[PDB]
This record gives sequence, C-alpha cells and structure tokens, in this order.
Amino acid sequence: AKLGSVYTEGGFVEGVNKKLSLFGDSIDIFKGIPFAAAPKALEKPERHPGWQGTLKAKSFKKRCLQATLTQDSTYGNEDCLYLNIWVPQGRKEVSHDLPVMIWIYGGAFLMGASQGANFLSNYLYDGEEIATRGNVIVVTFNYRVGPLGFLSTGDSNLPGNYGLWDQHMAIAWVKRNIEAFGGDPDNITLFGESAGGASVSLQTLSPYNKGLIKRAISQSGVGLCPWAIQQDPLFWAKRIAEKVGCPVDDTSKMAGCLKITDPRALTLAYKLPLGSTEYPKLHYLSFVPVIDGDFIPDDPVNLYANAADVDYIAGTNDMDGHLFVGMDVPAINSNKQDVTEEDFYKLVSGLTVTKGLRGANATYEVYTEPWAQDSSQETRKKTMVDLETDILFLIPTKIAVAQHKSHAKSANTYTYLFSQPSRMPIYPKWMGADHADDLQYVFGKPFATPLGYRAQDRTVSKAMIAYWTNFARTGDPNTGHSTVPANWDPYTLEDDNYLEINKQMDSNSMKLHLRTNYLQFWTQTYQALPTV
Ligand SMILES: C[C@@H](CCC(=O)NCCS(=O)(=O)O)[C@H]1CC[C@H]2[C@H]3C(C[C@H](O)[C@]12C)[C@@]1(C)CC[C@H](O)C[C@@H]1C[C@H]3O
Ligand SMILES: C[C@@H](CCC(=O)NCCS(=O)(=O)O)[C@H]1CC[C@H]2[C@H]3C(C[C@H](O)[C@]12C)[C@@]1(C)CC[C@H](O)C[C@@H]1C[C@H]3O
Ligand SMILES: *[C@@H]1O[C@H](CO)[C@@H](O)[C@H](O)[C@H]1NC(C)=O
Repeated sequence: AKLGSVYTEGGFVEGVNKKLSLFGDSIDIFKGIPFAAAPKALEKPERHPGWQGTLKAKSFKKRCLQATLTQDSTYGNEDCLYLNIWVPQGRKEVSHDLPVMIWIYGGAFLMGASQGANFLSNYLYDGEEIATRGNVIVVTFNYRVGPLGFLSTGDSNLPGNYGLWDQHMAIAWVKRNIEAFGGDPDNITLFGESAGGASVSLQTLSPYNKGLIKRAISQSGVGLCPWAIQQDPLFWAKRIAEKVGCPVDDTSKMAGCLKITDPRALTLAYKLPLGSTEYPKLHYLSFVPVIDGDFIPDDPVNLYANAADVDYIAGTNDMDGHLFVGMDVPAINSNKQDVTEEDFYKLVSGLTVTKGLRGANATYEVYTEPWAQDSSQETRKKTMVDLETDILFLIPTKIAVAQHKSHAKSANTYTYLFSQPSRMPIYPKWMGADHADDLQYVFGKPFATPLGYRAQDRTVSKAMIAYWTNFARTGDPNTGHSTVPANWDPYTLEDDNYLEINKQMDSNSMKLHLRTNYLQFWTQTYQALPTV
C-alpha cells in the first residue's frame, strides 16, 4: 500500500513509503507538514495559509529557536511549526480507521525537537517501531520552547503559554486532517514524557481541547508538578527586559518592546546555571506554563472536570529525580565523599522555601524516620534521591491520577512505575530507573538498534509498546493489537494499585500503596502549614 499524495486542508502532501516485510508490510513516512503559519514572536499561532500544488514532505524541518548549550542560540529557527506522520501500511490496501498517537516532546520547556536527538539518522522519537507493532499512527510535532515559548508578564500585555497553544494547534490539525491519512479522528491519544507529560496533562485539562483528546499518557511529568507552572512570571519578564534594554517600568511598555526584540537575544538572555548554586535548581526553571484567563483558567488541580471522559495513564520512574539531585548534590559519589545530616537538611530547606523553617524541620523529620550512620551513607544518599523524586514527580503524579479517578465520568485511569534500572555504569550500583530512562523502551529503541540491547531490554520495550498501543486503541492497557504479559488493573483510590514495569512481568507486578504515607505527609500535614 502507498498512500502516495495525501490531501490535507492546506493542499496535497507527499512523503516516502518504506519497504518493511516481504508480505507487503510497508510504512508511509511524512516529515515536515506545516500545521501552523510561522508564529509572530510572543504571539499565538495562526493557521497555515496553504500551498500551491504539492508539498514534498520528505524531511524534518528545523526546530524552534533555542539555545545550544547556553553558549549560543545556535539551534532552530522561528519557523518550525510542522508535524511528522507515520502510517503503517498493509499489503492488500491502505490503512483505515486506525488509532492516532500524538507525541509531545519534553525538555524543561526550554529545549526540544520533534525529531528527537539522533546519531546518524537514529532519531530518538522515530515513530516507526511504535507504529508498526502497535498498528497505530505516530505523530510527532514541534512547539515553541524557551522564553519565546512561555515568556509572560502575567497580564493581557503578554499572557504567555504560547508553546502550549502551538501544541493545541497540532492536535487540532491532527483532528481535522488525519482521516485522509487513514487515522481515526475520534481516537486521538496524547502522550509524552517530562515537560511533555506535564503538557499532556495541561492539554487534557485545558477547556480548549474540549472534544479533541480521547486518551492521554503522562510519564515522569504532570501539570500538578512544582516545575510545571510559573507562579511569578513578571519577575522573570522584567529580568529578560533589563537584559534586552527594554522599559521594565510598565507591562504594556515591556511587551511592546519584547515583541520587537531579536529572538536570538531574547533567547540567550536566559541561562540556567548548572553549577554551585545556593538554591536547588528547581528555582531556576523560569519559562514554563502559567495560569491565564483562558487556556489554563484555574490551578490545574481544579480543572480535572475536563479530563473526566479522557482515559488516562500516569507513571514515574522509581528514581526519577536522581538526575536532578545529582546536580543539586554530588551524592552519586558512593565512593569517597559522604553526605551528612546538615547537607540533607539544607536540601530540605531549599526544597521547602514556601513554608519556611516550619515546613523545613517538619519535613526533615518525616524523611529522617529510618537510619544509617556515616558508615551506612547509602540510605542517606538514597533518601535525597527520594526527596527529589517525591516533590518533583511522585507526589504531584500521585495526586494527578487520584484526582483524575475521583473526577472520571466514564474513563479508565491507570498508573505505573518504571523500575527497570539504568545501564549507566557511572552511577552507584544501588541505582534504579532514572529520569528519561523510559523513553528508549517506549520507542522500540531495543528493536531498532538491537546491538547494545539484550533480551530484557527487548522484553520491557515490547511490554510497554504493547501497553501504550493497546491503550491507544481500546483504552484498556491489555486489549487491542497485542498481548500483555501481565494484566494492568484499573487504578482505585482504595488500593492505589500500580503496575510496576520491568523485565519480570508476571502477576506480582501489580503492587499497591506506593509511599501512601508521604502522600499523606505532603497532602495533609505540610500543606496545612502556613505560607511564608
Ligand atoms: C555504534 C555505537 C557508538 C559508539 C562506538 O561504537 N564506539 C566504540 C569503539 S570507539 O569508541 O569508536 O573507539 C552505538 C551502539 C548503541 C548506540 C546507541 C546511541 C548512539 C549510538 O548509535 C550507539 C552508542 C543512541 C544513544 C543515540 C541517540 C539515539 O536516538 C538513541 C541511541 C541508543 C543506541 O542505539
Ligand atoms: C512537591 C510538593 C510540595 C511543594 C514543593 O516541595 N515545592 C518546592 C519548591 S519550594 O521550595 O517550596 O518553593 C507538591 C506536589 C504536588 C503538590 C500539591 C499541593 C501542595 C504542594 O505544592 C504539593 C503537595 C497543593 C495542595 C497546593 C495548593 C494547590 O493550588 C493545589 C496543590 C495540589 C498539588 O499541587
Ligand atoms: C529544626 O531542625 C532540627 C533538626 O535538624 C529540629 O530539632 C528542630 O526542632 C527544628 N526547628 C527549629 C526551630 O530548630
């Protein structure tokens, strides 16, 4: 089957077709379809005007303007609002009424390309593997990151959340123009890790995506995360301003100015440290979503009515915050150096700032219940990893799923926990599933690039890819185009049952009550403490 030229709302598009099997199994590949007209700096997206005759969709366009390794904004260009579609094809004839799985990349909201990092055409987010096995259409798309993506003054002079709008624009395009590619319009599945996970959440919660999303999958990130919303945006708008020589004495004046400023300078004005800083790095992420009067109307925790009829899944990697706490504290040297009570306290202090010393010493105690002297440092270093994992991903997620469940009209909820430890020979032996370790497995990387992967890896990859895809089709992580090695039971507030995910996927896999106690300390105790 060869879809050849497809008829979008903008005109005919034409992409390759790749020979897979001999019994006619193929894969139509479309790279670079524009979903929106090149955006006006610090302005909402506008539909694409359309083209002349036929668009040669054969290559990944350029990512949105972003900083390289903060030394130069040497990446991407203001023009980047495109999407890449993967349609698996059948010998007898072209695919029809298939499920659709859109993917939202993540990079602290300040980084990212729809193609995903690569090495000699080995694109981290190549939706071929996931599409083939699943027999589902993979859609990856670009969106504005960095200041240009979410710069805000707090009020109508420059609301922010442009990046999200872009995301919403893609979805809207995939809703309208997917049937022509053979997809099922009324079966759109949003899925993404980190900022993407937070984005997945935000999109479902946003009243703008009313009837566009059918399924949703957040991973290592949810809207309720601390890093997922900017509480004081105007504090940072003023900063960029002073750097780009704009008037900081009035929002209207600022805005008018910023929109006129050279995007490269607007981008390179902000630089995340990544070095000895007084405060834990969470405090430096500045440009991320915010609450506005329309997209994200209220606090995400209050918007969950909207995702009521949106099947949902959310999970976390057991040691998700390891990455981060690494830079915050060089714990990882489970060799020479050793962390102390003071080093742990300081950490807790910096991570509790909102509630002050009251919340600080309280939290310290609750995380210091168990013990292990300097001789048994391992428990300490692990605890820090646990501290970060809790506030950064676990707890927010835990309240997200729980929250969804309570509000679900008719929508299955599920939660997981990627336990498959990292290969990273650098980290201490006690290392579990770090942040982003889930990615490769979800993308069939173990099958696309076998050498450098072993059975287990192909097993986890196959499992996850088995689940996501079944989910995308029916909503049940067990039902669809593939068989599941272990049954994924729908989440219940009572049991707080989660599917642990790793090599051994049998029956004991679905566990219950993952740190319900800390869910309690944060949701009930620490929360009651006064804001300082
Ligand atoms: C061919 C390898 C590259 C390193 C090389 O072989 N050097 C060894 C001898 S020497 O050093 O050259 O002296 C391969 C084997 C497995 C590979 C990796 C890899 C980059 C690359 O192709 C690697 C690391 C990557 C993370 C690259 C990004 C990608 O999207 C994921 C991918 C996973 C995996 O396939
Ligand atoms: C990470 C937890 C604690 C906050 C965190 O430690 N922030 C660290 C930065 S700081 O140094 O304190 O500033 C989070 C995770 C998800 C959170 C909760 C939460 C309080 C809180 O921030 C929690 C429990 C709250 C009921 C707080 C009020 C809010 O509008 C609803 C919200 C639900 C959810 O976000
Ligand atoms: C501060 O933390 C210590 C433990 O490090 C605790 O004993 C104390 O009660 C806490 N509060 C104050 C005000 O010191």
